Amino acid sequence: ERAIRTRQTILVAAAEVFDEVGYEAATISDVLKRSGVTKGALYFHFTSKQELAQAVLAEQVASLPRVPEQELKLQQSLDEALLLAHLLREGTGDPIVQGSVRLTVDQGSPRDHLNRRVPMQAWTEHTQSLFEEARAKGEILPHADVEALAKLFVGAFTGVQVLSRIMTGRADLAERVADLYRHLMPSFAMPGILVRLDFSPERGSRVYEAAMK
Amino acid sequence: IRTRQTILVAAAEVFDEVGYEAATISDVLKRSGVTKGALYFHFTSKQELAQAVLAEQVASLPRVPEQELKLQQSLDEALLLAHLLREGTGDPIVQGSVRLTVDQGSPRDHLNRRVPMQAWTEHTQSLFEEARAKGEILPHADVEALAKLFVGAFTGVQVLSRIMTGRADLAERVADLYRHLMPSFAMPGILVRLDFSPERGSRVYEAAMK
Amino acid sequence: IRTRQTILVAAAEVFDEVGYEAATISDVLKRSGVTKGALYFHFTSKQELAQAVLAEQVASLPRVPEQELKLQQSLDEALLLAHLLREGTGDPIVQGSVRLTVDQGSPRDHLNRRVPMQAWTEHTQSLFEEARAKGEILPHADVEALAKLFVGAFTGVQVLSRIMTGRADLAERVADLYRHLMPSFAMPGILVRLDFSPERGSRVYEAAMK
Amino acid sequence: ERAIRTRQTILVAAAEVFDEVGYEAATISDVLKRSGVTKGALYFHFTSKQELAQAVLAEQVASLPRVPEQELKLQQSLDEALLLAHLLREGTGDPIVQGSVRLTVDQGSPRDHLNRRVPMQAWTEHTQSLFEEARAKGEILPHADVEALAKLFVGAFTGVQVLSRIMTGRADLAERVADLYRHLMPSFAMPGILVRLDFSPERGSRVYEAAMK
Amino acid sequence: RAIRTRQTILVAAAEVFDEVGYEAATISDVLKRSGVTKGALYFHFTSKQELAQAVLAEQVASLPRVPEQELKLQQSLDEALLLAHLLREGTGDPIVQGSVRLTVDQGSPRDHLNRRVPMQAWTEHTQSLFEEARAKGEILPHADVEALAKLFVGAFTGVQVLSRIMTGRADLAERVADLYRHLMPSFAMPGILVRLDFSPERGSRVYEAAMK
Amino acid sequence: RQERAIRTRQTILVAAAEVFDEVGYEAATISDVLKRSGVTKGALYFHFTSKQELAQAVLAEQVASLPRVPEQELKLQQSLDEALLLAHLLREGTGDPIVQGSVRLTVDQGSPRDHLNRRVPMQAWTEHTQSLFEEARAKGEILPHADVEALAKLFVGAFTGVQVLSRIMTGRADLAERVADLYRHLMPSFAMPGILVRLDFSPERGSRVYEAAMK
Amino acid sequence: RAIRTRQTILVAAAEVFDEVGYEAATISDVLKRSGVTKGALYFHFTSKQELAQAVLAEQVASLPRVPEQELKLQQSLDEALLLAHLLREGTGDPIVQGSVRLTVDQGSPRDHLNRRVPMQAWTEHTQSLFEEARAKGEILPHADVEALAKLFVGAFTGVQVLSRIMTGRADLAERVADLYRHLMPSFAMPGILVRLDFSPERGSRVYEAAMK
Amino acid sequence: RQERAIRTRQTILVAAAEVFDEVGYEAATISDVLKRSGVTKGALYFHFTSKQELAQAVLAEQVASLPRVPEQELKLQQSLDEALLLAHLLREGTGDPIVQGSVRLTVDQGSPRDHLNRRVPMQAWTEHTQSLFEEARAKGEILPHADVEALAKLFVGAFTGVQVLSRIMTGRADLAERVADLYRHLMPSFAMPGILVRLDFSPERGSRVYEAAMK
DNA sequence: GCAAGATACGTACTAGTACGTATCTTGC
DNA sequence: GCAAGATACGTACTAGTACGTATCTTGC
Repeated sequence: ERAIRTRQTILVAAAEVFDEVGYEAATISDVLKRSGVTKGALYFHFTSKQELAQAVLAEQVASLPRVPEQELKLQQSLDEALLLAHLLREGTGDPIVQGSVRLTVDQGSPRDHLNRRVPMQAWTEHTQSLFEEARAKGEILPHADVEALAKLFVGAFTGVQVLSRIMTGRADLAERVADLYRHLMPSFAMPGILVRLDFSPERGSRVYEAAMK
Repeated sequence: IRTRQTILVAAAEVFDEVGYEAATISDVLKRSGVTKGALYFHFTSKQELAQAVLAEQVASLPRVPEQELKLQQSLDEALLLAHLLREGTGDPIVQGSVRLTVDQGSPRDHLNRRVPMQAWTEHTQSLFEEARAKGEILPHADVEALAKLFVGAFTGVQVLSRIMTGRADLAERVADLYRHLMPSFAMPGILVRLDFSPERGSRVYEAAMK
Repeated sequence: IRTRQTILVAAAEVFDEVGYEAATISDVLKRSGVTKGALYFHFTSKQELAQAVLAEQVASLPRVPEQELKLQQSLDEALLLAHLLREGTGDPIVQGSVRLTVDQGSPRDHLNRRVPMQAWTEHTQSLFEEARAKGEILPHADVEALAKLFVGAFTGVQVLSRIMTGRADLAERVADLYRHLMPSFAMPGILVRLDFSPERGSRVYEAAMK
Repeated sequence: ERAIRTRQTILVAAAEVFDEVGYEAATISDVLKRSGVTKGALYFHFTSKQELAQAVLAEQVASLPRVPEQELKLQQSLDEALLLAHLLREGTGDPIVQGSVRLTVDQGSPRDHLNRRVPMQAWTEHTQSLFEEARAKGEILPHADVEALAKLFVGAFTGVQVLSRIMTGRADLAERVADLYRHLMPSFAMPGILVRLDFSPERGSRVYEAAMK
Repeated sequence: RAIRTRQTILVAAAEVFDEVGYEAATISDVLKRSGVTKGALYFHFTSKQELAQAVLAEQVASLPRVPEQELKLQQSLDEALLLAHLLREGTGDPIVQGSVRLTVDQGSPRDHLNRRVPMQAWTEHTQSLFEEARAKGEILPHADVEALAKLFVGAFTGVQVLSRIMTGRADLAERVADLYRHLMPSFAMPGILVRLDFSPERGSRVYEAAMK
Repeated sequence: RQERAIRTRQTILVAAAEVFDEVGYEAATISDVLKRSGVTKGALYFHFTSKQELAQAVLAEQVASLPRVPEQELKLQQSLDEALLLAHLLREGTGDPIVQGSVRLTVDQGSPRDHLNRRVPMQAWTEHTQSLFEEARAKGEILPHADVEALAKLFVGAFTGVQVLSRIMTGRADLAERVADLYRHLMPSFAMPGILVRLDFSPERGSRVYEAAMK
Repeated sequence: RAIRTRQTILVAAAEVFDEVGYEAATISDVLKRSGVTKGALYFHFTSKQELAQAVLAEQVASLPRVPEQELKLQQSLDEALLLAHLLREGTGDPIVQGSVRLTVDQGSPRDHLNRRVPMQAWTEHTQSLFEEARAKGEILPHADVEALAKLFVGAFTGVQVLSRIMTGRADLAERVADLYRHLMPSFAMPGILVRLDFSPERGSRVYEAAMK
Repeated sequence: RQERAIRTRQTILVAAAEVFDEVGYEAATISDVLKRSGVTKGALYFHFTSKQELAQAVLAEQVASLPRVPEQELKLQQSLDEALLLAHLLREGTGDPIVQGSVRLTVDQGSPRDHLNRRVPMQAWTEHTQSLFEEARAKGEILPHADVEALAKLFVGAFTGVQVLSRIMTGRADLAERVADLYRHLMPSFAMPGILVRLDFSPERGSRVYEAAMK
């Protein structure tokens, strides 16, 4: 068990380094200094900065805390989005998801062998799973393209987050994520599921409080 | 005036290829073919260059054919921009300018990524108010938050497009984004009038090249 | 590809200002802002530069809006070209290219002034045959001699315009030249259809800038 | 009288130099060597290369031999044009008119103080005089712009000549000058004066023969 | 684990060499690019020379092949046409691009790289294929497989050089297909020649199958 | 002052070539070229302004002042002779140092630092090879609609590689054999009937053409 | 005849100086430009210095004036606004442009040009005008014509310098009119101030009349 | 390694300025700057890459590190003090060698050879002068719709000339008198009532401001 | 407190230029 | 045959670079 704890001490250190200076500018020593583990300690778990970065990308979907199982399936999606918004904002929520976001958004190069496809594909299928469930519980309009909507939400979320970083340091992210869902859902969500959805910041906070405890 | 454009174009292409922090003046010099001396007249630092390319995407990006249906103009703008980003030598400025704005970097690099975004946002809002007054969108829609939503929404659709299929699907992805965002604020029987078609998309590309 | 255009433009402006024989590579370097090295990739001699700018006035000069009345197209071409020559930064290539062709120099400078003229002549002839087949000019008109007459006629009208009122009157002088040459070969009731007006002249200027 | 002959020996030498290398490239020594006169011989008549060039421009209208006084005034214009065409072609006709043409067509610079306006203004008024006479002898249509036609002919002649130099070394100039007049005259010349005009090369040669003798 | 870190370094080395060439490259460049530790590097490779020699020793060894073919000459043709795609784009295989630069660049005898070793292996690999095709009855009776193998290896490398110089490798596929189209009439059995597929559209299909 | 200008210019060119061939473009210095040429600094800088200019000028001398082959009966033999002659010229410890330097300058890569035009010697090579094939087409020794342009790109292309591989394997020792191989295998795909057996691929001939063209 | 050849040389000298400045200029440049003989040149001027000094000694002397005015301050204003046009275009007067460069450029005391001489004359010329306007009752009682003349000469030269640097003399006319608009309220009699015409359209009309 | 970098950089800048002021841009050499600065070649080239870069950097130091005037009661007096202070600074056998070099570099012309940006020091001069006038407008010491921008171009413009003429006539000896003249005559055209008599145009003050700002 | 690195300064070259002298060309 | 000039070569610098060592910074 002393191996699985020290690997996470490495991964968080790498992600922390990657968040602040990007994949390019970061060195293996940067990650080594932050983690405060030995050269050989590192070498057991990760062979290279690439292998490090790929792993922090790989644990982006599994990293996000899952909310208590909601009765309305679209509300789960709404709550998850506003949780992720609160997680990125205050920071102290999660350290991996920040650097893993920056690793995915950063353009980089084909010469660096990062696979930004993995955290983005797996994120889309997860969003598709919820929308596929919500359809089985009859929450979405009869002829909606569940696949195109997953891609759209996964896209739009990334960019609403990008803008919110630039303009306000993510201070308004809650309001903007809420805005995205408040405007996107009238197109595919059943009317009446629309009146039943809880957009308020007061509710979304009471999910951030509950996820920690 | 002549060399500054040649420099800025070359700067954008280098910034697109390696990103701000990896890039050097040296690389921009070599890619521009201007003399050492010709560059320093205009730009002393790499920081000065990047800032200049960012403030350039305002007036470098080609304007759209004016229309009475202001939402179709807004739809054209984003579809044109979807093709500009796809190209390579369609516009070298926008591609580098995007990568400069989207990429995070550091506060240590003093680049103001806010002002291209400030411009992008103010422009889409100005067009939506010109759609509001002409009775195209619901009477009391939050125009400021909508434009902020459109800028943000596009940015991510673009990023997601870039990673997944080297920007190739961006035309369709922006079409979906506009189709799905519109019913939340468009007035009745306006969505049906709007032209989302790919063969119109490549047709507005011709009228912009001046 | 990028620098070659920047070089050629700068070469044309220097050639316009001082003429071929007075000009040096040194002057073109300084006016272009490209490195010594960047120029030699493309051009070893001053002769090589001039020849390149001459062969450029073929494809650099912007094309005219296609019309069913082929003589109106021919009239537009020469009126557009009358405004291109008047400017300064409208097109720097044509102005230098003209001065290079018109000026006499020497046989010692190996410049082939024939091939821009060969191009200019063949182009106006090709348009006149497209007017002949569409029944716009008298059935058996000497098309080869007419185009040669039009190229020659323009060249002098231009020179005379340049000397007398710094090219300012060229629009009117080319209008007169077309008005007076037309009845000798135009079919009945075609001269009356043709639009010579100055406010059309400035209007075709917009559609050419691409 | 030994002064007026030696001044023309200078002027022809200058014009000859100016024809072959233009105003710019030519030196005062170039003119001095060709003329074979002394430094002081030159200085009496001309102070500078500019003063030289201006003088050769100034004697362009007076230089052209005037044809025997024709009955048809437009035929005089036609014959004069085809004479000038023959004069430039064979060369041996006149040495001044070649260099004086090149001095006028060459763009030069505002920094050189040549006045290319003089040979061109005086050439236009002369063409206007003929067209003004032809009107008094009723050879031109009732509402023709005599001033615009002088400018047009003076222009078009310069450029028909320019093209003919580039393409054929002026070999076809006769045919091209003829062509210009054959196409320009239907617009302003009276019909019937048009049938009375002699365009043939055989006639125009018999003016070149006669002008020498 | 150790083959993992070796590969990471080799790929980075191959990139730097393809970028700046042997002389201009530093070991310092290769370190920053691999993203391994100083210690990790100096265990597998001591000097710049050893790095270069290793990438060279992997040219044939790490070249992605094809689906096994009925015609071993079409196997040969598809491999070559694949290499033309594998050399052009920003994504190919860095090992190939790297060693191709290392082999073709002259340098000097002052540097101690063995350029003959990748060349020998690539010639032998080509020969082996032509030998395999002789027993399967594809090539004609009195053919010199050695001399033909040397021809192909040589011809390809220069077809590839001209292409880089003139079109930045753009026309490489058309140049290679051209090469194989004129050379094979000399040694292929007629009946193989008409059953051969040089087509550009087939070249895309072998490239799409190479996403594996 | 023409004659002596040509003489010193050639000393510089031969010296530059030798330097380029032994260290390449980037490693070479003007310093190196001065030492070997024997010329003064101002003498060289009168003729060539930069290392690039020097290097370009040797690539120019690959085209011009390349030993002329005799006017042959068959245009293809004239092409075969030209290829095997160059093979001899790249081989020997002198032959031409200019052809050796040029090939190295053409085949090496160099950084995006340099502005050396490698397209130019290759274009002239291809245009000359095309011209020989087009003359062979009118004589009817090649197929009447064979792609004369695509073949020239093929020959220039392949030869360049045949040479490079030969340099690596045998220091260009076996070059002429390899070039003969190249031609023996490529010609049948576009040569007319009868024409192929008439050609003389022998090292017995390739050397007679060599010593004749040396004079 | 001799004043003819002197002028020809001086104008050419003034051009070269305006183009390359004093130090860069050669006498060789001035010869080729004047188009006179070596002998003709060396009779009037021996050295580059003597050439430069002569153009400088002609700054006021060869400056085209105006039609005589009712208001001597509007005479002053029109002259200054004329100079702004006479300095901008490719055609002005080369003597002005030349000497203005010669005066404003620093050089060194190592060269022996007297920059004070054109400056003295231009200051005296300005003073004389203001003195002429005092007796005609245009300027106010307790005004220092000397100090004002020095101000104007100084102010103009720098207004002219800034204009060259920022707009390549494009805005010089607007800058000079601006200068005269703010300075004159200090010394002009009110009643002259409202009768004064700074207008750009009038500036064109004085320039059109200067075609003589 | 910041502190010592600033120290050597300033030695180079002061030395460059001195050189530029005495021979101008074109005549000056890197050689000259090395000799006077005392610095090694590699030391200078670490900080400045070309003569242009040097010359630009001294024009940059005209703006920054120009002696600050005290926060005055009247914004126009603060402008009057700034002008007369610079007049003292251009005058004295030291004062600042940087302001002297900068002025010469700005006012000279140079060939189309050089790529020195003279617009930049002038723009900063004009923008600072405009800022002072705009603050004077809010305080209501100037006319409420006076063209604050056109005045800044006027002051920078005229001062530059007042100085140039002063250099020629009296080696800048009478500069402060001339500058006082300039201000006494220009201010009434845009100053509010009362404001003008409150201003202190005296050389009695201009020197008190000088020694205070020197410390 | 110190290992990594960033930064600052130093040395030894090579590249580039300005201007000087020599030597051929050429048009009478 | 030779004066003007164009051209070729020479000398003495200054500019620019590559790579070396020293010295500070900084994040644990």
